[PDB]
Parts: sequence; structure tokens; C-alpha cells
Amino acid sequence: SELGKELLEAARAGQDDEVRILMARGAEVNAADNTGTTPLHLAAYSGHLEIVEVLLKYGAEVNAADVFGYTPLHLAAYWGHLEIVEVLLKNGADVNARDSDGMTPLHLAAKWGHLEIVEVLLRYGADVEAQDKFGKTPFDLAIDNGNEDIAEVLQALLAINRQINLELYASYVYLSMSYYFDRDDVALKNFAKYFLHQSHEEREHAEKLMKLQNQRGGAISLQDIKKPDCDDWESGLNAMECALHLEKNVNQSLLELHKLATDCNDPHLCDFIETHYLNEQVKAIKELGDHVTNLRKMGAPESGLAEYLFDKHTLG
Amino acid sequence: SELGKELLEAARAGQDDEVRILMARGAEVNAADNTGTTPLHLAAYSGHLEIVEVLLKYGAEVNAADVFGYTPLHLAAYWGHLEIVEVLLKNGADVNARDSDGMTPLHLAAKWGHLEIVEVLLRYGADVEAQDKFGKTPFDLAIDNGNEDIAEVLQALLAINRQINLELYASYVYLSMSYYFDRDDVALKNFAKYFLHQSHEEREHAEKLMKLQNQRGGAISLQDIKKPDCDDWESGLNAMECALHLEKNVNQSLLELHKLATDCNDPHLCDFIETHYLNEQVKAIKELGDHVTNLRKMGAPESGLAEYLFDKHTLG
Amino acid sequence: EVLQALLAINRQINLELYASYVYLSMSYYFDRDDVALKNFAKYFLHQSHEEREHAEKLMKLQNQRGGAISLQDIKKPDCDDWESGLNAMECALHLEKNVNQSLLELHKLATDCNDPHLCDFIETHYLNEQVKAIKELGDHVTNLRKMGAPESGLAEYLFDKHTLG
Amino acid sequence: KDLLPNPPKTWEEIPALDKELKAKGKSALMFNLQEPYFTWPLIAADGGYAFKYENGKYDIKDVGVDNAGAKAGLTFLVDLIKNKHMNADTDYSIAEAAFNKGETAMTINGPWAWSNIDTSKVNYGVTVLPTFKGQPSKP
Repeated sequence: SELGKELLEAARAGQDDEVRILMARGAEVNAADNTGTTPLHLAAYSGHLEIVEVLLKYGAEVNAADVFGYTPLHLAAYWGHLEIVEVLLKNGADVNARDSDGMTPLHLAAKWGHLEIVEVLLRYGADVEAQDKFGKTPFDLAIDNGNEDIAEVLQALLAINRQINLELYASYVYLSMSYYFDRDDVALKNFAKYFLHQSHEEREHAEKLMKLQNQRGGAISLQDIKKPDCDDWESGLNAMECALHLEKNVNQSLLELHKLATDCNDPHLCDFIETHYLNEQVKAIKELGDHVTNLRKMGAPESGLAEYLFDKHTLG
Repeated sequence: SELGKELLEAARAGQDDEVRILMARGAEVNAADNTGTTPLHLAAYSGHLEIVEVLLKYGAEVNAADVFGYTPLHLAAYWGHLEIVEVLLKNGADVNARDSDGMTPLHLAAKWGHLEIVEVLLRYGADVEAQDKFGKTPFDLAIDNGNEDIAEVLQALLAINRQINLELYASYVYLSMSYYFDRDDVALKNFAKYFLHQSHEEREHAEKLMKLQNQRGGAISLQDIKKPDCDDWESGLNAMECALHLEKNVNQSLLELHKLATDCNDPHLCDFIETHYLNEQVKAIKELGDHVTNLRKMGAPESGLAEYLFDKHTLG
Repeated sequence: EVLQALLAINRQINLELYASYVYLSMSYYFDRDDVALKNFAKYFLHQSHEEREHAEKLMKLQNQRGGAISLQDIKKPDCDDWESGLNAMECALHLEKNVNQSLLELHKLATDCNDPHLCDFIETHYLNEQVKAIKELGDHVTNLRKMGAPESGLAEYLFDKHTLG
Repeated sequence: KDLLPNPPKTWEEIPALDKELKAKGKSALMFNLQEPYFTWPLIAADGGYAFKYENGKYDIKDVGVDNAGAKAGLTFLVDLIKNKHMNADTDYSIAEAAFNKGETAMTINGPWAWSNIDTSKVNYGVTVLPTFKGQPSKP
């Protein structure tokens, strides 16, 4: 650190000429003080992009944590410097870095009200659901400080990702149902065919939502798909009733998504939902209620003749 | 319990006439002693199906646990009485009931070497992966006591279910990859089209394995499908290399499945695997290695002209 | 309310007529003998005619409601000389974003005035086309930047052949 | 008075306004951090107290620093130092010399430096320290 504090003073003061001469003399770029503050940290805190650029040209550490846990990305997000946030992310800065409080840079940018920083951070995969030591998400810090547009963006993104996961879940339940109905002790081929058709339709619904999210410039974020509630359904009637309950749940979440889109003043999302999703749900619920009442009138489940003939005449 | 011990003596001794007269007098069927032993428990321990049948006709409790945790299904599985196991399962006996040791009835039937009980229990959804207080699965209890055919059945079932889950996993990775490549900052349409095609092919592979498992009379058992490792792939080259690594993993698990099938003397499974799976894996690995070497020779990823022209000429 | 809605629809008509003339300028820039890119020119002529159709649809709507069409001057585009395919694609993206923003203000005004027919007209014929156009133009910009344009003349030639061809 | 015509009454305002002064090449607050004599107003404002003092008697077993108010004040200090609003190695000399030049706008001081600021001829004023979480400072 023979020229390391000579880099610290120029990083505090912002002289491109001084750091150019120090790199002409080969000054060390990883000069850490007693508390871990690097020349890159002061370059970020100051807001001069050129010293940051040349520090990264000579191989400064992009993810150097101090004694408090802050990286240059943290300080850049605090003070609202967009270009250095962009070039730090361009050089492999960890977007979900936690400090001593567990606060990611997205927490800071949502707490202080910087839109463009929030959007660039969301583009690189910042976690929407990260909680700090108090159990606060960035959505909570944005509503507590009156940054309502940030909270709108953060709420809509989470809601669309949950709808994608919910459509992927329903396809797997139908797969389970379909392969229950061609076991050799449940020999109903048209039930199995019907539920395989529903499985593929739900896969298409999820893919449509993914395409929509890519057209808007939002960030798809996938989660686990959990296993269905049963491996063993019990009859055709019971499986039809479970399918009706499932489609009603999906319709309810779609209505909540539409109300959220109407609060956020997004007419394109509202028209997308009511054109491709809201009428199909109504049709499906009408058809499944039809199937349930006909099966109950014929005398199922305690009549094995009823499910055989329903298999032949309605599903055939 | 004015006639409850009068039911206990006939349950210990097996008189259909005595219990017929006691039900003509309306004897109570839920007569519990100081340790919880019901007339159904002794009826199961004895092995006379008629007293069990009439006890269930008068509404005896099928899932009555004693002070040690045993139900009638536990004792029936211990002593090797097939018909009463069947009719208990027919009346809603819980197939995954744990005792004080955490040992399910499948643990007992595997520990003592009763094949038909094991198979009827597997038909009703017995958990293959249940561990007792020592961390023993029924497969472990079957190998420790020399019941090698039970262990063969238990091992093959688990292996086919894991291959089903692994094919479902790979389809979701390809879905992720496909929708990465039509983001507005990754504008490569033919990459996205290619990976959607692979996603649907893997869905078909999983469905073929499910159909095979239903033809053999085995029990499909579905698990969670976990999220892919990345949301953000980095280039066409990096995604092609990840896809190559994935297909090599799938091929390795298929080879282990084939070796297991050859140890179990199952020529039909061996021919199924090598006819529908082993040549497709070789073709896919050859094609993906082709793509990787051509992309590396053209100068990708650090040449944006290379991936554009690969998109046009090879994937077009 | 009546006076505000009338003015807003007339301004949207003039704004659609303006955008058609910018695309005409762009199209005939790309077939000068020192800018010899035929598929760029063809693309921008197509956009010019589409915007003419958008304006005529708004005029037909205004005649169905019994309102008064009132036409103004159409001002000349900002440049006669665009500079490359990349620069013209970026200007076209900026233009379509401006048009989309004015359409959103028109929709909010229609929602304050309790006019469901105007709201459904806007979101059925205008709001999804804008989203499609903005997605396609951003696609073109990122591909042209990755290929190495404008300082690579090989990039714009091959983009002309393979994407616009 | 020139750098700030309207003083703030909350310490919670000091970080935000510091974001303004770095936009002018200035610093918000700079004082001697090497002494508890300077820092005790903030940390002991909302529950800290050196010794329990009642009826003219100082209790020796009742040294109050393990209190929630002292915790809150010291966390506010580490928030002012972590985000680099001030420096940790600063002291009285650099602080007073920079304020005489007019680089830092706020300082905390007793009487002994008043005439020194009267050497600067800076149009300055003197007021009460801001309150913190409603509990005022305790010099």
C-alpha cells in the first residue's frame, strides 16, 4: 500500500489523472484499510464512473465486503448512482448480497425511492422475497416510505410469477388423475384421455403467461412444483369434484390478479386476462359441474354401471 | 362391556356362532381392555376372517391403536394373513400407520418375508421410503433378513419412480432455457424454438415411463419437481453446454437402471430401455456436442455475429 | 368532459398522421444510392401505411359517435438524414413509445368520463399492437448492437438479408 | 447560515440532507468522534445515563449503558458511519478547521471555539441540538 492511500485520496476526491498516473506507476488496486474500505468503495460512494472503470480494468474486487457487509453495489444503490450500478452488475457483482442486517441492495433502492436502480436490479435477478432481520421485504420498505410506484411494480411481478407456478401445479394434478384411471383395477380409458387433455391445456396456459411476461420486460422466476394431494383418487365422481374445486381456486386467483392490475392502471394486462383466461374458466366450471350432476343422477359411485356408461356416452 | 369380554373370548377362540349370537343380542364391538386391545385386534391376530367381517359389519374401528401403536393391520401383516389384510385395506385401514417404533406394516411384511402382503400393501400406496427409529427402510429390513426377492421388487420400484421424476425435471430446465432466449435483450428465436421442442420431447419420455409402469402393475408415486439451477443463462454456447451436461446425467441414470434390471432377471424392462431410451440419448449427445464445437469454432460467445449466424443457418 | 375528449381524439388523429410521415422519410432515406439497403426501405414503407390505417380507424370511430373531426397541419420529421440502420431503429422505438404513452392518457381520460365503448375500442385495436411493435423494435435494436453495427458495415448488410429479407 | 438557512430539528433528518451536501462537495456533520464527551448527547438521549443521580447522590451500582436508548443511539451512530456520512478517524481539529473554511455545515461545540469561528467571518448561527425519536439530546 505504498500507493494504496494515494489511491484512497484520489478515490475520495475524484481525479482521473491521479489514478491514471498511479496505474502508470502500477499502484495496487486492492488496498484495504483497517475497516475493509477499498478504493472501489470510495469510487462508488463518490459517483465518478471513470475511476470505477479503470479500477475494474486493473482487476479490483467487485464483491469486497467491509466489516459491516457492504459492497460497492450496496453503496451505489444507497446514493442513487445508476451507471456505476450497471457497470458493477456488468462485471459480476452479486445482486443478492446481504449486509450485516441482511438487507440486499434492492432493499436500499426500494427504501430510498430509486426506480431505475430497482428496475436494473430486477433485470439481473434480484430476489423479491428477501427478508432482513426484521422480516421486511423490499415491498414493505417501499410502502413504509411512500414509494407507491415501486411497491406497485414489486407487487405485480410477484403476482404474475405466482400465477405461473399455479398453472404449472394444476397440470401435474391432471397428470396424476389421468394415470390413475388406467390402472388395471381402474379400467376407464376415456377418463384417462380426458384428464391428459386437461394436463396439456394447463401447460399451454402457463406458457402463455410466460410469453406475456417476456413481452413486458419483466423477470420470470420459477419455483418448485409440489406434488398433488393424492396418488389415489377414488372414483370418477370424486376426481371430477376435485377438478371442479381446483378450477374454482384458479379462477379466484385470476380475479385477484385482475383487481391488482386495475389498481395499477394497466389496461393491457386487464384485457389480456379477460380475453384469454376469464371465459375459459367459466366454460370449464360449467362443464365440470355438468359432469358432476350427471354422474350423481346416474347413481355413481356406488353404481359401477353408471361410471362405465358415462365413460362410453359422454367422454367417448 | 357386559358382553365385551364375551366378545374377547370368542375373538381369542374363534367362534362364528358365538359372535353371531352376541350380535343377535347386540354386543358392543368397541370393547377396549386396559391396554387397548379390541375384539378386532384378536380377530386379526387369530386369523379367522368371518369374525373380522362381522365386526366390520357392525362398525368396529379399523384404525384402533393400542398402547404400543399397533393396529389390526400391523398384527395381520406380522402373522401373514393375506385375506384379512385385504379386507382391512378394503375398509379404510391406513396403509402408512406408524407404531411406537415408527415401523409401518410394510416394515413388518418385509422383515418377515411375506411377498403377497408386500404386493397388496404396495398396491394401496405404502411408502417405500419410510424409516423407523433406527433409520431403516423396508428395503434394509429385507436385505438384513435374506428376503432377496422383496428387496428386488422394492429397489426396482424406487428406481423407476426416480427416473420418472428425473425426466420431468429435465423438461422444466428446457422450458426455462427456451423462455430465456426470447427476452428482448436476448433476441434469438430459433434457440427458443429448439429448447421448447426439447421440453416437449422430455415430457413424452416421462409419459412413456408412466405407461410402462401401469402395464406391469406397479405403483406410480410422484414427487416435487424442483426449479432449474439458473433463471439467467448467459449465451447460446453456455446453454448448449448445460444441456449436454444434463443429457449425460440422464444417460448415466438410465445405464444404472438397465444394470439393475439385468440383476433382477427382467428381460422385458431391459429391452424396453434399450429400444426406447438408449439410442435417443446417444443421438442427443452427438448433436449437442456438434453444436458446442461449431459454436466454439465460429468464435462465440465473445462474437455476437457467431450466435446470430448459427441461429440462422443451423437452427433455422 | 365533452370538450376535453374531443380535443384529445383530434390530437391522437394528428399524432398518427405525423408518425406515418416520419416512416415515409425513413423509408426513402434507405434507398439513396449511398445507402443501398432495400429491405430497410421496404420495412419502413410498410410501417408508414400501417400508421395511415390507424389514423383512418380513429376518423371512422369519431364519425360513428357523432363527433367533429378537425384536422391540423402535419409537421415535417426531425431529420432528413438518418445515420444508419441502428439509429433509425432507435428513433422508431422512441416514436412508438411516445404514441403508446398518449394512448394510455386517452384511455385514462375515457375512464374518467364513463365511456366503456371508447375504452374497449382503444384496448382492442391499439394497446396490443403498440406492445407488439415495441417488442419487435427492441429485438431489432439488440440484434443490431450485438452484430457490431453501426461501425461494422457487414452487420447491417447481413441483418438486411436475414431478418428483413 | 448560508449553506443551510433552515436548521433541522431531528437527527433522523441528518442522513438525508447529507445526500444533498455531497452534491455540492460539502459534508453535513463533522466533529470529534474520539471522545464520549461529544457523542453522549445522542446515545444517551432516549434512555442512556452515566450514573443514576437522585437526591444529590450518584449511585455507583447503577452505571446505565446497557439500556435500549444507548443501543438506539449507538446504532444510529453506526448508520451514520456505515453509509459514510462521516468518517471514523475524524476528531476536533479537522472538524473545526473545515468548519472555519465552511466545508462542513454542521458542528457541535461548547463556548471555547466561538471566537475561533469569529475568526472565520462566516455568517453562522447557534441553536439547540436536534431531538432524536422525540427524546432531546443530553449534553
